[PDB]
Amino acid sequence: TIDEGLYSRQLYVLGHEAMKQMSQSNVLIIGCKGLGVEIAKNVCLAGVKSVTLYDPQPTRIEDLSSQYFLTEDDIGVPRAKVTVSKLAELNQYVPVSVVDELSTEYLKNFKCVVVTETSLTKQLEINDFTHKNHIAYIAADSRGLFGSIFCDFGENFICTDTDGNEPLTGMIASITDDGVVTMLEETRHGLENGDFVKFTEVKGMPGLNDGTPRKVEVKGPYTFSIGSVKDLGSAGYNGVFTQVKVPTKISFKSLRESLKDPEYVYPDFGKMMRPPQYHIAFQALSAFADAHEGSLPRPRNDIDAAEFFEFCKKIASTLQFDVELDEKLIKEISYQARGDLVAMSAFLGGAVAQEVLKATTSKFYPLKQYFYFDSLESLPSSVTISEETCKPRGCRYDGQIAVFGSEFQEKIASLSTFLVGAGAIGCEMLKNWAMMGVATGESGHISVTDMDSIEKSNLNRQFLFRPRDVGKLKSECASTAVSIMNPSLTGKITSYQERVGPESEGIFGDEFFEKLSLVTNALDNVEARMYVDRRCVFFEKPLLESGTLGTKGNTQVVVPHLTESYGSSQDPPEKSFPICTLKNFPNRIEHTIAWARDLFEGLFKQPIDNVNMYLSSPNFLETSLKTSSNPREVLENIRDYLVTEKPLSFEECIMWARLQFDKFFNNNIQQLLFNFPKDSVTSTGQPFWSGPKRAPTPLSFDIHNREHFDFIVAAASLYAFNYGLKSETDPAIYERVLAGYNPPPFAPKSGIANKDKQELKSIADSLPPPSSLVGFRLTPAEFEKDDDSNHHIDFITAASNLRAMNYDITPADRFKTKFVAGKIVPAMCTSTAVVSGLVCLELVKLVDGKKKIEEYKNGFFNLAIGLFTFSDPIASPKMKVNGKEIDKIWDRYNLPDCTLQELIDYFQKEEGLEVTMLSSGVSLLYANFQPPKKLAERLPLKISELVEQITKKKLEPFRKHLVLEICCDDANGEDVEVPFICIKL
Amino acid sequence: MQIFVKTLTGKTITLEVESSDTIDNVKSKIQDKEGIPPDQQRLIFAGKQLEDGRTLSDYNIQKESTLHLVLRLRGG
Amino acid sequence: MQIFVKTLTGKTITLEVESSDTIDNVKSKIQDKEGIPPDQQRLIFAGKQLEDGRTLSDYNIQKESTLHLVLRLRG
Amino acid sequence: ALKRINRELADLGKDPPSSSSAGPVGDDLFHWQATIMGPADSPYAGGVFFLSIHFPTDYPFKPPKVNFTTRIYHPNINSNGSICLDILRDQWSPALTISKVLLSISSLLTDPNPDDPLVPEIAHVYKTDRSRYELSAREWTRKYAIG
Ligand SMILES: Nc1ncnc2c1ncn2[C@@H]1O[C@H](COP(=O)(O)OP(=O)(O)OP(=O)(O)O)[C@@H](O)[C@H]1O
Ligand SMILES: [Mg+2]
Ligand SMILES: [Mg+2]
Repeated sequence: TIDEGLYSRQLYVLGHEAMKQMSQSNVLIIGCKGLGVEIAKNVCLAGVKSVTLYDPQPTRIEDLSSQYFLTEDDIGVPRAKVTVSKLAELNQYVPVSVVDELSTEYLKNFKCVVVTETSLTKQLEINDFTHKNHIAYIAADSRGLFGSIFCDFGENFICTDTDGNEPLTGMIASITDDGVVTMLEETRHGLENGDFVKFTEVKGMPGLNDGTPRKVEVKGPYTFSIGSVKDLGSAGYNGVFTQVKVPTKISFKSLRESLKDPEYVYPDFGKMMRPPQYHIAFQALSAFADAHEGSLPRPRNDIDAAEFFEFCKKIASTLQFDVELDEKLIKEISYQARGDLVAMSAFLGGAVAQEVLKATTSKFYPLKQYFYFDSLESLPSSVTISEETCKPRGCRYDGQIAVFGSEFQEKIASLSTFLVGAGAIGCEMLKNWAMMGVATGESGHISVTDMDSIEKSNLNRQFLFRPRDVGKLKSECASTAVSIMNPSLTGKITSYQERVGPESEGIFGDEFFEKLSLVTNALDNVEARMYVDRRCVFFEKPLLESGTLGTKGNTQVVVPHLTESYGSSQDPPEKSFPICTLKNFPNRIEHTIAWARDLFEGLFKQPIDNVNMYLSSPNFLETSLKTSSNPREVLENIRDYLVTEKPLSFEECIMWARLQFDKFFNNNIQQLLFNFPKDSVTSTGQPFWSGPKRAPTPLSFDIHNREHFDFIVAAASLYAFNYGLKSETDPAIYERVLAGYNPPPFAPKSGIANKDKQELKSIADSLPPPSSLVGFRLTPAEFEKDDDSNHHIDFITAASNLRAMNYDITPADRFKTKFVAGKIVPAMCTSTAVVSGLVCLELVKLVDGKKKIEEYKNGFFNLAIGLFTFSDPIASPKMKVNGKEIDKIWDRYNLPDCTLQELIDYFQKEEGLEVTMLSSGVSLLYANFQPPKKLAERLPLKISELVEQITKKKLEPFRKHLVLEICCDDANGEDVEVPFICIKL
Repeated sequence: MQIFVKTLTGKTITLEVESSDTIDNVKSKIQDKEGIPPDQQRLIFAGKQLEDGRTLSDYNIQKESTLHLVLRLRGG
Repeated sequence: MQIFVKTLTGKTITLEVESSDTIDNVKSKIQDKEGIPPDQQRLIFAGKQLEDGRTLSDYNIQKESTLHLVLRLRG
Repeated sequence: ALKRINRELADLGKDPPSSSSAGPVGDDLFHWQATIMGPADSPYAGGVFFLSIHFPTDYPFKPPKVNFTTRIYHPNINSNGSICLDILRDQWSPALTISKVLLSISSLLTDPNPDDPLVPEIAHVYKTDRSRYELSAREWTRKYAIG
């Protein structure tokens, strides 16, 4: 009973069973500051049964540094009371409550307990009870640029899925008598040692088809072993194998035991000596707070730092830690004790929310057990950070001034950023910018662009939008919401509904870009990313890229004149199937789904467009005849969609659907078997239907079968929609109409000058004149997966399952069909939060203008297995041109709008290079091998005139530059690369 | 010398190399064991992304070292 | 010496070869006997796929060894 | 992209292939029109076939998109001009050039592969009644590829 209209993207990450079990779990959250509220938001969006908050502390001003559900009118009110009302709106299925008193026994009501901003003694008191009652306990902490997470799910945690990957499946060629299984040609099983697999449809070894899992010994990328199968047979041919994933038993240790000898999880292998330091530092922080009436060390205070270091040494001696304490790092932790950054809060909130989902669903591998993280490279160095500048000023940014200072706050407030896209990452980025006070100064400004509209399925991870906001524009809603969150941003956000691309350069031109400070991409396709990257490279602006997929995420930074661009690296391309496999010989459900999609498009989209275009253009016939690869099929489509097979009622639609069923599932298979009989052999004597080719069988229509009826209903409904007739749904009419059907005879054909033209003319004159049909138009069927009342996914599923029945392939349900046909990208809220946190941690580095490449970090992570990694960006390549050092990416030539001959002479004279090719856009302006007459014609013209002539289109009024790519040779004839040319118009 | 490469999807790969081997040889071995073209492979060790043209000794990679094979994601 | 090669269809082909013979020569013999192009031949012995440029001895193939021949389906 | 295309075009210009002629249409570097002469020892002998080659932005990394324009009676070519080729697919990587593709298409013209066909009826004719296939191919080339 899961609402698939809301959790559509999340179910592809977790699953039906996982969410079913998750929806019966209770979560308690202690602490409602930025980290606590972030965790609560992620949990509420995830869909647990309920959430309870406990935080009786009165609100203070500095708490607004990272709490986006608190306003300056709520000072002096308990945080839980003022946060629950706003949290209850995120998800209608997740009630949110507040408890004003916490007793130990009460903890028995909850499946998971999350603890933040609580002293260590209370944490020990809670854990001593939660450990022995089998209650998941998660404790999180965020101090300035440092963070810690601790997980304890009990001594007998059972993990059903470990890596979160789909089970591997494959087709076997042969199984020897010693269990040596071999895959088909150029196919990798991908298994590891110790895995379990089960076989099916194996010929010659029926014993392996029972279903008993067996061990796997990977002997190579294409072959593996399972052991001895002597008794079950001698050799096995063909068959399929599927991986079996077995549960794992994980044992956690209580907090009291874990303090003595922790087990760390390292987010960065470049600094493996720090977590031992942080373990002492955080305990020293807790002890210091307990020894000063719950007061953290004052920012950048030397006396407090010395006392904190004394506490650290005392703890190190007490715990018998054989580590040498690094005074600088520990005192850095002491200085930033009162810091409260929204970026760290978002990062840790995403991580902890994922851990909570793991605890409730018993899925994925959790952290075991300590996770200490820092981003100390983000501390500004171009401003004065001292005790006098980091003191609080009684404003809402105190939690950030305590780390960065007032001068860096002024630097942040003067940013002029540009955010592309307003998806989930866009919403998180806007929230972080609002909290950080970005562009709240006199010279600040924010611009956001996105052309999409809010849909129901977007509410699962885009928290700035509400069900009342469905149908509106994403940019407007996000801008309004963030203006509500931070009133200082009112009138400093501009929202556009324009798509960023080659057709929108009139708005995002030179004037727009020359005033920016950085560009942040929040897109979901590679083309737009590359376009924005090229624009940023041309204008020399920092760029921040980020991407998510299910539980995986990555973030990258592009810095002018320092690092390489986004487009200097490759990514794996999308896989497409060969046309021959899809057309006649499928062997996977994906092939049938693709074929069903093509059938849908060809039945309900293309003929309608042809008919409409014929009725619109007065002379469409000539264009169709002289342009279409198959004009006669176009004429046939027009004829049989206008006159011959035009329906007049719904019964005719049902009969048409039956006829199409016969055409596509009974006759084509008979023709194929006539061409390639089941007993046929290839040229080498081997049977034709062996291996990846499966012998099909015709389908005889049977009304009692569910799939046949589903296909008939879907096809009839879509045809009626095309012709705009009323469509019935009661099966009685379908049974009555289809009962009295007499199939025409069919016999496969064996095959065997000016007649074709005669037939074309006969068809042409049979068509009624367009004059006789004025105002009559047919509605094409535009594919739309997200709507469940249009019979699109139903038709695709029915056709795919019928074709699978033709070729003996296991059919897929509607869920998987929707996933495959719609090309849905799995998405999650936790991954979005983590990537936004990382990007905002890089943003402060960009603002400070760090000039060294060892200070920036590109991040990759996978939350399913708890993997984090960071790596420095790749420096832009250099080269030598005319005895000078030239950056390959960020350098360009600035030339006036001079003649082509003058350009060639300039290059020959200054650089000593001979120009051989000069192109602009996708046109070849000048080439060395062109005939002399053409060059003489094109030589004395200016560059702008040459471009206008070649492209046969005038330059736009707003064009202020031209980007030309030039290939030139040196004096010796050796090709030398040169940077592009920026002609100034 | 034996090294381990961990994929972003959780898979682990064992490679037999020598200190003098270049990054291109390692990428070729990874392609052989996985089919990933060398131009699309992103190897990270100790916070440094390995670049073509250099040797393992340049990155101080020793026996039982751990590398991470990562990739970029198009969603978001 | 003599070796046996078994196909996916149960056919067994006997070949007279020497331990020093290259894999390419064996594939040429298979092409002569069956007409299968060498590029499409994939020979497997003891769980290892034979590769061009090597010899049978490199794979420890000895008297009356049994190999498996699987061919690829060109697209 | 543009530099790679220009390099390939210059290379083609240096040495005339004598069996193929590919060049940009109009001035669009990413759209080419190529000509292939039918192999002498084939049913398609004495024929000129025009192909349209749309280039990919990621070239040479991504593969090109070749389509036949002249009607041809071949088992691996359908009525839309699609080509069932391997070096136009996974087998292809950024190591070969358009000249290789044109030679490969000429070879595929030289000897069809009916074991994995794209037009089942033509493959059936080719396997069963070779002479009828030869006659049909010659007639189709005569009436479509000449003139
Ligand atoms: N070229 C582009 N220019 C501007 N905005 C773009 C461009 N391409 C995509 N976007 C926007 O980027 C956002 C991508 O975010 P996301 O993919 O999470 O949302 P969605 O596509 O609406 O959702 P879903 O993929 O779940 O159906 C969307 O707002 C999309 O409109
Ligand atoms: Mg959308
Ligand atoms: Mg999207």
